[PDB]
Amino acid sequence: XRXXXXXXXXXXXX
Amino acid sequence: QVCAFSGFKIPVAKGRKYVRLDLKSFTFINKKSLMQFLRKTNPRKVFWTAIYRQLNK
Amino acid sequence: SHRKFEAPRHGSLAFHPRKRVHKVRATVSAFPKDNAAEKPHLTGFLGFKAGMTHVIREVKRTNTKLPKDGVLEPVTIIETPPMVVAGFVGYKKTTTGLKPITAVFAEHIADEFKRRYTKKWYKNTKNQFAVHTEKYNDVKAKSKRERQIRLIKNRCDVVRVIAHTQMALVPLKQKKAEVMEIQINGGSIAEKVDFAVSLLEKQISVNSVFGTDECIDVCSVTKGHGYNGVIKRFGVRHLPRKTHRGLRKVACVGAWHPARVSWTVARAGQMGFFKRTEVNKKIYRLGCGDLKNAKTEFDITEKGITPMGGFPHYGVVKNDFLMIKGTVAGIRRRVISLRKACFPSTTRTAQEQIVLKFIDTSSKYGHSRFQTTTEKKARMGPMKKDLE
Amino acid sequence: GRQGNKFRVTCGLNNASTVNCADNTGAKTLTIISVKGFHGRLNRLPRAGCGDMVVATCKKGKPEYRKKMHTAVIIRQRRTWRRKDGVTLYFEDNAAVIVNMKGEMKGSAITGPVSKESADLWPKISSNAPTIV
RNA sequence: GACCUUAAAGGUCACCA
RNA sequence: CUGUUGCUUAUAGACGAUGGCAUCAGAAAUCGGUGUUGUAAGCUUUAGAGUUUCUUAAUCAAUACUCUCGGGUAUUGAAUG
RNA sequence: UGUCGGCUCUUCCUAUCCAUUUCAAGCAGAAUUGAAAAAAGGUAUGAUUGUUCACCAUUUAAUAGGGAACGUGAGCUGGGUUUAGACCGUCGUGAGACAGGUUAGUUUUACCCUACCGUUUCGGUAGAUUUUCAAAGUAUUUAGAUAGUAGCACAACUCAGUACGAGAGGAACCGUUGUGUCACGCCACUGGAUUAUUCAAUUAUUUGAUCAAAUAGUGUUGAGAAUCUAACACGUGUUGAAAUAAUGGCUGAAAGCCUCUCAAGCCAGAAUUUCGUCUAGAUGAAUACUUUGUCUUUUUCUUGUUACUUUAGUACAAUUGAAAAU
RNA sequence: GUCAUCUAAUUAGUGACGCGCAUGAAUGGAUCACCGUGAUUCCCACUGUCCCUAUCUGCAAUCUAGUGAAACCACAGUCAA
RNA sequence: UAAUAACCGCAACAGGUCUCCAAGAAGCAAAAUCUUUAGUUAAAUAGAAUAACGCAGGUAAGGGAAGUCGGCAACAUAGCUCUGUAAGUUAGCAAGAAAGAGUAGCUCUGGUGAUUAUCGAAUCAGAACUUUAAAGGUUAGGGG
Repeated sequence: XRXXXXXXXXXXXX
Repeated sequence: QVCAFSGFKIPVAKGRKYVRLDLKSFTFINKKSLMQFLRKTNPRKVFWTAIYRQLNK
Repeated sequence: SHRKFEAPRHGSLAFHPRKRVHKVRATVSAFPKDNAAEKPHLTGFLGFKAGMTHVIREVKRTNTKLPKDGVLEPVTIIETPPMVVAGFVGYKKTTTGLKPITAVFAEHIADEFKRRYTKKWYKNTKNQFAVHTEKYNDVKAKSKRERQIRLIKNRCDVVRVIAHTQMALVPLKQKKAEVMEIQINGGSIAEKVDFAVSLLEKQISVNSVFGTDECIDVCSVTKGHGYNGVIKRFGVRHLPRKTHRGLRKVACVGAWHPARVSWTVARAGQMGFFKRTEVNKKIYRLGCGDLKNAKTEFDITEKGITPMGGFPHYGVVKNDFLMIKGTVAGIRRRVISLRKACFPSTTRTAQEQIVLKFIDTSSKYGHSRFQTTTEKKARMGPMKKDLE
Repeated sequence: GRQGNKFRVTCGLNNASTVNCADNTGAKTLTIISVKGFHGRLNRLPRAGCGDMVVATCKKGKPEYRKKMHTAVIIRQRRTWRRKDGVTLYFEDNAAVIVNMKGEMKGSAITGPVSKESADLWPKISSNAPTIV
């Protein structure tokens, strides 16, 4: 059922 | 009252009484004297005690 | 849902908001209810807290299990040098409360009183009450004074005397006086003004205001502490050790849908410099005249009230003083506004006679052993210095 | 069975505190469960001082006393407590004697000193005490 | 409760949250 | 008049504020009182269990006696001058 | 729109468990049972379970029931449930399924607005002219519309082995003395922290040795003042008047009698309400000094304010406005 | 689940019983000595986990000189019904 | 240069990257701690005040898991010598089981050899005396 979480990264390549 | 270790005159409303299981009760003037008593230190070998100053001179 | 288990709320809602006062002196919010069937008398005074010590008092209450050799109790010392009465003011009862009608001042005013009306004395011209004093004996100005006296006798209900301390008699570095209005309770307004007029320029000693074994009310500003958290300010339960972001705070600051934080929640803020009134405090010794010492009827050695090494952070008490049972609000050097009890206590302990057996005067630093320095030298004997 | 009132004696004995049994009833140690007359509060543990009748279980003793719930009275305690006449006093160990509701001690003798506060509260304890301190 | 079977009785299903 | 500023200011204080003094101001030593610890460094007690070199002279020696109720610290948020 | 429970904390409901006041009983006393006023104050500690729930052991005056997005995760926890690893049982040929069980499994951001808590800065209330007066500025002494509100409960002595009752048993009012909790404080005495690295001792290393230190991020140990503080020390909240609710009554009609009143008029009666008392507090008032005395606007100096300076304009003493009560 | 035992108190643990929804023999059955950063229960010792919080230090946070971003943003920002 | 600034991670990134040489103290030890030769005092800025709430390191009266899903976290044991050591067992183990005692400083005594009277090694055992009664500065098992 309802789960929960998150994360990521990269933020382009300026 | 008179301190058990130092032998000083205990001022009124000052000091703590200690009671042992052998029916003997002592009263001390401060935690400095009480700690020495529980470490089995002889007041005769403690320079500032009133016991020591009576024994010598 | 309901809270699982019930417990009293932490903190009193009677002292909200917790705002710190602005002036060191605390003004009494009330005076004992006037009775017109007695001679005029003052109903208050003002003294400086000197410190605290302990006494052994003989129990005089009967039907009690207290020891017959005495009970160890604390006593607060309040040095109270005589005041100088420098005027009086009449109050009239209107439909919006008391309203001061006129104020009549004396011919000669001390510079301690004048310092209250400036904020930089060393740069001021110090011309306070100059026109009042210079034209005091003029025929025109004298006539105005008589009208003020007669106006009060006609259209006034409450008469108070403006009395100020003499700061030259205390070890405080402050030179500006402390002014307090002491209401006159007693006969009609005719004889109240006559009593007030008689007291102009004179000195009122604390023995004339308070009796012996009399319970009084004390108003003073407590000891400041600054910004303090929820645990110290209110006394909430410290959170478990596992808690993220901290332990010493309130976990829940309100439910979802009052949609706002209530005033009743415990929030971090200022604790300290508040005004508090404590009632029914007994006078143990009226340190005036013969009882200015620390000797008792049982302990006959002569000694002053000041412990060895002076009162900590205060100094030496050499004026009249009061011995109040227990604690009063404020640290040493604080200004305490004494007052006759608004509701006279009628308990058996209130009317109990006080008979002191021993007043402690040992040094309030460390674990002292001696009462006076003369008996310290006698016990210790000559030392390396003094004998050489 | 207690006689009269008791002054303030700071309670140094908690729930689950193990005391000694000064009686001669074959029970060695008792652990306090709850204190008679204790007025409850949230998250507070029951507290007992000298002269306080407690409800305790014997975890060490002869079989007719072990693994059972009895009633005892604290006669001495290691916690420092102050008398009304400015006397500060404390003992060497926490001890208790088994009494019933009516206040009569189950045993016949008490070993070691007995505090005044517990001696005055219970007249039966004071009679069988060697010394009252 | 639903489906099936016997001369009331059984048998299988009754799940994702 | 009021504010800034000074007392590396307090009975106050996150910063503002609040409270006190500002030339009879302030600050600092020093001295006395008052506390804390436990008897300083130098030399002397056959001190001292024993050892060595002598040939009863010394030397080394944990610890320990007298000078020593000594010495040291003490507002920094202690009290006097 | 972060989905259970617990922890923390505040508030609200009464269909009230205790304390207060009353009525009724098949209420002799004690213990009880039914009901009314009343929600201001209290309502606990543990074993087992993730549990809500439940069941036991205690204690208490009582250990009542509920709401607030099934209160409350940028408040916590992650025990359970609810991904991905693994095991067992049953089912399925198989991949795999299981309100079947077991075990391991990342809990992010407030520095924005408001709310709440504290804390500053600037602004400021219109109708008096007895120069003994009036107004503005600075400062003190006061004032109090409003808002909050605090003290509760128990035990012991005496009443008293008395009232009552055949007996068994078995009270209460006044009074006295304590305890617990809550609130406000406080540093004298008792206790705790202690980088005054205070005093002393001492392990390792380095100053040739002694002295005196340093280094081991506070080497460590004993004592340890000050300051802070106690659930660990100790003080105050035993406090006064009036009106009340449920209820019991007085006089008394309606209704010649009766009736406490779904009539007029009164009295007694609560942990109740309001004064009194405590805390914060608006417009205010008095006094001291500096001024001004028909008046402001716009510039302008000052950290800021008032007085003040200059050019002009404006007004110039004289008939207004009171019965009260019903 | 029922009986014992552990506790003052045991939906927990252990020892037994067994018509066992739906155990069971290389889908291995029963048995455990040593071993295990494996799962579970109970004792001793110790303790701020707790009664119930107090206090000490360094680095921040606070204020200032220099320097100086980001998430987010319809407009915005007091309540009751 | 070969890396807390020259290499790879967007960079002067607390991450990562193969080797050679190697002093004293103390100790079983290339352990922790301090120092010599060499290197450096700068390595994303500081000053004042010493509030709350924090991160890191601590202590605490009396009680001792009553807290909690759960002794999580922390406390506690800790070296060496001697005495002693159970059930169970694959007979190898368990076992450092568990449990108890000793340990400092100073002044001495004795054992263990080489060479043929002189010379040399740290190791063990024992005895008087003294004190603040001794592994514990650092390192260093909780047990059933």
